[PDB]
Amino acid sequence: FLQINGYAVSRGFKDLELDTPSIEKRFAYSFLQQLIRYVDEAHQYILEFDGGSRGKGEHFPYEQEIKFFAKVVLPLIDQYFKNHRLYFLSAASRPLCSGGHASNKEKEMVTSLFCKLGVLVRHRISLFGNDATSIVNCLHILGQTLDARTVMKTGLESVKSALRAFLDNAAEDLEKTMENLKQGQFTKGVTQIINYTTVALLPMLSSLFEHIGQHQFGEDLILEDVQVSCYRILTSLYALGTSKSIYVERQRSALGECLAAFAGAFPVAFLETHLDKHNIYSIYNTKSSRERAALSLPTNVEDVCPNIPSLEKLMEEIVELAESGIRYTQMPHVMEVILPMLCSYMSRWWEHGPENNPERAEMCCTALNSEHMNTLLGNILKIIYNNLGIDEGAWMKRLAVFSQPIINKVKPQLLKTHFLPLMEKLKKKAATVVSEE
Amino acid sequence: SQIVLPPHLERIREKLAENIHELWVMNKIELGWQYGPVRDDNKRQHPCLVEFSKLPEQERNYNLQMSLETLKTLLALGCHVGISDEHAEDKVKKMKLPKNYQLTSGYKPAPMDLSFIKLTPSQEAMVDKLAENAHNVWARDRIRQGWTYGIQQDVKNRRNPRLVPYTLLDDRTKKSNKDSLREAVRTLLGYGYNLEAPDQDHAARAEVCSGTGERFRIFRAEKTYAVKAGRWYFEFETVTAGDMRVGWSRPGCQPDQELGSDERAFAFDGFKAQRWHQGNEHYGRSWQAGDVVGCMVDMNEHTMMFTLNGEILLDDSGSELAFKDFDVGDGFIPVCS
Ligand SMILES: Nc1ncnc2c1ncn2[C@@H]1O[C@H](COP(=O)(O)OP(=O)(O)OP(=O)(O)O)[C@@H](O)[C@H]1O
Repeated sequence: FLQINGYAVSRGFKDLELDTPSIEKRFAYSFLQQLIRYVDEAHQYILEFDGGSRGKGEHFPYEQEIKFFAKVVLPLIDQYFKNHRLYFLSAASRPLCSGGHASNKEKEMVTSLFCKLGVLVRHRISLFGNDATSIVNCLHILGQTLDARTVMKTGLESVKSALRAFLDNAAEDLEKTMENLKQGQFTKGVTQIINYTTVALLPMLSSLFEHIGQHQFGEDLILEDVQVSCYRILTSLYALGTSKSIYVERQRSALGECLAAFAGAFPVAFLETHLDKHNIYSIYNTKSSRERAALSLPTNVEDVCPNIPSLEKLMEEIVELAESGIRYTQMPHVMEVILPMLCSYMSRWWEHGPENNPERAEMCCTALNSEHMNTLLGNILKIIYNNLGIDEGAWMKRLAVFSQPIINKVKPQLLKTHFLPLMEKLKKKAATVVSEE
Repeated sequence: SQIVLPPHLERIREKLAENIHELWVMNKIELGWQYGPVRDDNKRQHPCLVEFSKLPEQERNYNLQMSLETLKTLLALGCHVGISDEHAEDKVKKMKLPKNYQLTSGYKPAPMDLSFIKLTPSQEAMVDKLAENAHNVWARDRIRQGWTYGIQQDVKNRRNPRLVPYTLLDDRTKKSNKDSLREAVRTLLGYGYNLEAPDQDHAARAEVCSGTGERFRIFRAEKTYAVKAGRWYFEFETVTAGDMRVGWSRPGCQPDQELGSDERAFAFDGFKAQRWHQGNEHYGRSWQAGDVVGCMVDMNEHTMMFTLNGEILLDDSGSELAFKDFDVGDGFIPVCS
């Protein structure tokens, strides 16, 4: 009857104003702020636990707080970020183009949460009540969700300092692990440090470097003094990989995968020092002599790291071991560690290799050759089918995964005329319980 | 007119008025026209190079409301005029001026060192919007004085080629607006009144511009050419990547209905990498321009398969078949949407 009489009904209250553009009111904003504030509160709680652990009152006055944190906050972070990776990962590069691009402030807060969780997990495994696995899973997933370019271009200086200090602390801790392993073959504090390394520190670095290399955000994530932090990490990882001990052996795999990830992610060709002069991404080229002297640098690209030898020297070593036919039991460390990092470096630097860019010659970072990758693949396959009769290991599958990208870059036809003889030579030893692709 | 003028915008509008007069005299002296009572190109004279007081007041006012509309358009589009540094406002320095750049009169054309400030991609976007708006202003004026588009130039018929959208506009006029706005915005940035344009919004425009109700056109073979049994192959070549569906259809397919929405037809959508029959689910890979899609059906086994550039398309599952089972019915015919 209102319609018939013509009286037109409207809403009770016209909207006064729409505060839609502001991001602070958004659910993701509020949830991230909530998570950060609870993580920080747990941080000063663990500080009080540091002050009281030697003291009489070991029991938490904030027992409910710590148990709530461990049971709820960490798994909630895990599930939320696992479900919504794409929202944070989207950086105006159009992943999931339908919608859901995260605010830059929210990305800054994600990175700050990652830094805070790293600081919390640093040397506190014994402090955590068996929630160490949950915390390292949170670090893993959050490092996967981290977006580097957006924060680096537009981000708070405190966020810069937090990420840089987290990586610096990780580098210092792993350097101290290497030095105390070197000075003492035995295993206290050093035991808890090596437990921290092998349990949490190697996984977080491996995952972060894998993601950063995969998304190619390392270029701006590691430029200045974080580049030399990465230098220290690389030196320590290579020295541990070459290191000569039973504990380092039982941790072949963690150090090996971390070194492969670092080779994939790192933006300076450490294996080819002499050819980095033209590369602008070299910290020596960016710094110049004054900044090199201001920091702690030998000023020599070739002498930055003594333990890593020349790439050609490594290739000659690989080919001579392949010719000699060495065993896995005799000589495990190189075969577990060096080949994965070599393949990752292979794959990362084929882009700068002159094959993709014959133009702009002699500015190629590394003179990578198709015969070079094909020779490396031949050596790897030679070694694996030789060690096949030597009771082998899971490093069969590990090295197959590590060298699959190299096979992908290698031409089909150029791979052939060696592949089929190699494939059949594998076949008349393929008669084992494990099959290699 | 909806935008109000704040007192701070007024006081910086004064400085922008000296900016615009300095720009007048600097542009004229650089381009070579001398100073004169009347604006004559043949005489090489410009009251613009002359002081603005001697400049005709109609041109003075026109360029004043020019500046006013420019500022209000910046505010409406989303920038927020704000003072950054009191010291920057207080300090005013003249650029070093050669004798040739020196103007005939005594009003030295130097707001500040414009080269000091740096540039933003958002600043490029909003400067481009300003240039497009200024070209629209000129075109709208010419419309209300009756000027129309013409391939040649004739004042008698009032036809001008420049009366076109800014997208097709000539590089000369585009560069004129571009460098004028470079000078203006760089001067404003030197003042410290940064223009904070709003962030870009994520949206899919969907490119739905087709006239009238039809959104897609379905092409099919004749019903009499239906295949009851056998193994059949035909190729669909996509010239441009986009919303296409290719597959096999029953003779009862409705042209108005979209392919694969109902039981009428089985289709493959490369735009979303989804196979279509009574709904959609992820299958295969998205094609590109110039790709060829081969449609293969086995009525004897009731199995139908697709290819993209000679490679068998795969489900999210390992099953190679696009559609596992279907009744033969009354045969299928080739179809595309
Ligand atoms: N000294 C100048 N000489 C020529 N154009 C100038 C000068 N100063 C400013 N302009 C501007 O440059 C533009 C170029 O003029 P254009 O021939 O495109 O159009 P118009 O002369 O305004 O109109 P019409 O369509 O009748 O030619 C105009 O918008 C004009 O106002």
